[PDB]
Amino acid sequence: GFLKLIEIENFKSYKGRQIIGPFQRFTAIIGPNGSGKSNLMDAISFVLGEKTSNLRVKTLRDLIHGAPVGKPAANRAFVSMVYSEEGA
DNA sequence: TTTTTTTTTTTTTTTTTTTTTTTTTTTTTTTTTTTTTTTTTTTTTTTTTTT
Ligand SMILES: Nc1ncnc2c1ncn2[C@@H]1O[C@H](COP(=O)(O)OP(=O)(O)NP(=O)(O)O)[C@@H](O)[C@H]1O
Repeated sequence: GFLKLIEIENFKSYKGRQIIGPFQRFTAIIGPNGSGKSNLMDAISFVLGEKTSNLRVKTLRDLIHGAPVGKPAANRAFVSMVYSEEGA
């Protein structure tokens, strides 16, 4: 199979629920500086698992959107992909 | 004009100092080990809350 698309919620400067579009065979993630694009990869490394120290943030509580600034939004987060393999 | 006297420059000798080079010794930062402590994370029971 391959990596179809993912799903974000409140994790690291992505407020609300929005669906990352379907991925073609070979895509790219462009954007100007400081826009916050590395954090999608951070999300990918968090669904598939990576020790927290490698996630360039201490304590795992400033993960929620807006916490490193000083004001959280909720007490949840939800990141999720949808793997699509042969067999329908 | 020639002879006699003075002074400056050039060059060699020497002596003291400086530099160099190696060698041997020493003592120091560097590198590795072990420990071990902290802190973050985890769990599980307790507590709180909801139907
Ligand atoms: N949970 C959060 N909520 C809101 N903002 C955040 C959060 N975490 C980090 N940020 C900020 O949002 C930005 C995201 O940083 P980061 O994801 O590293 O961006 P980037 O993708 O590396 N930028 P760039 O390479 O220049 O395109 C930075 O300014 C962070 O300080």
